[PDB]
Amino acid sequence: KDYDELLKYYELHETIGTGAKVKLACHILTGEMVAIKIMDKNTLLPRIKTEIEALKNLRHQHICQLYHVLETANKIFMVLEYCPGGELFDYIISQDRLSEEETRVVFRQIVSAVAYVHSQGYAHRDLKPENLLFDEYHKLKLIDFGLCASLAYAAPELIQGGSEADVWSMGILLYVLMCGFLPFDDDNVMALYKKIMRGKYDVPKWLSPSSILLLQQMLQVDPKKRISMKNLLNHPWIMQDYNYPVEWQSKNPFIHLDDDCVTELSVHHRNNRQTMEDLISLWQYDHLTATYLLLLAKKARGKPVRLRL
Ligand SMILES: NCCCNC(=O)c1n[nH]c2c1CCc1n[nH]c(Nc3cccc(F)c3)c1-2
Repeated sequence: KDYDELLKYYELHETIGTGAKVKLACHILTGEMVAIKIMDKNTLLPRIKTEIEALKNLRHQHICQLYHVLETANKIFMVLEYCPGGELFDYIISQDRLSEEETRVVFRQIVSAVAYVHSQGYAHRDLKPENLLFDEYHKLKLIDFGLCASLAYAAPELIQGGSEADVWSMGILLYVLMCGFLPFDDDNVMALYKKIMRGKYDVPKWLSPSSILLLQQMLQVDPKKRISMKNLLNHPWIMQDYNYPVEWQSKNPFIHLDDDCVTELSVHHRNNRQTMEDLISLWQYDHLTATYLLLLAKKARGKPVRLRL
């Protein structure tokens, strides 16, 4: 009976992830695939409120989109953009490591998401390959804003008790993509803590001089000597082969609304377009937010803006 409300809107499928859990599901009104993050309230908690509040406020081409927050006596449900491509983590593992060229393709997407997160006044604080998914177009989507304002990924000053720390974590990520293993690792947490504080890591033979130089700028122990996010957007390495800076500004507006989506919702709601717009622009992350955003996603995927009434 904890699933009663949910089953009004979505048809559930197989659980894909466990231990929060994650279920694949279909949104009935649009027919769009989603992923539903299911969390127990008793067996847990403000970590969830943190995240939900973050995702309500963040909207971006490289952030896994929150469509819908449902809450029951026992459960909390988060209906999220469906990323069939799987984790960045598993993809590195299959390839062993990424080429510099492929690392750059991926890394630009990470910078874009993180630069935007910082622009909105947040720090992610838990950046790692497990927190990055590929959508059906092999585009990166950032997840899990629960620790936002993994020891392997933590900046020295964070460990010692905000946006500088993210730059450091992006550095570790950069290293992992190109190397296939951590720059700092150890069985023992305090030994790891010490390696991180010292800041010395193996520099593998296959890294280009330009890779090594970027790594060295991002992985500065002193946060004040560390490349800033602004300077990362147009770093020589980042610009290689692209010749334009990372486009970090969000498409996916809060203010501009899609006319076709407004129209189809208007006919469902049997109201006029101005009423429908005011209603959408409250962004309450109820079924309306879900349906609007899912109609928009239907449209981007080149499908007709159509509800199933
Ligand atoms: N720090 C640990 C993070 C916990 N993991 C997730 O929340 C999570 N893992 N995987 C997902 C999510 C939420 C959004 C999300 N959308 N699509 C997928 N996963 C997915 C994975 C494989 C096939 C597929 F169709 C979907 C997810």
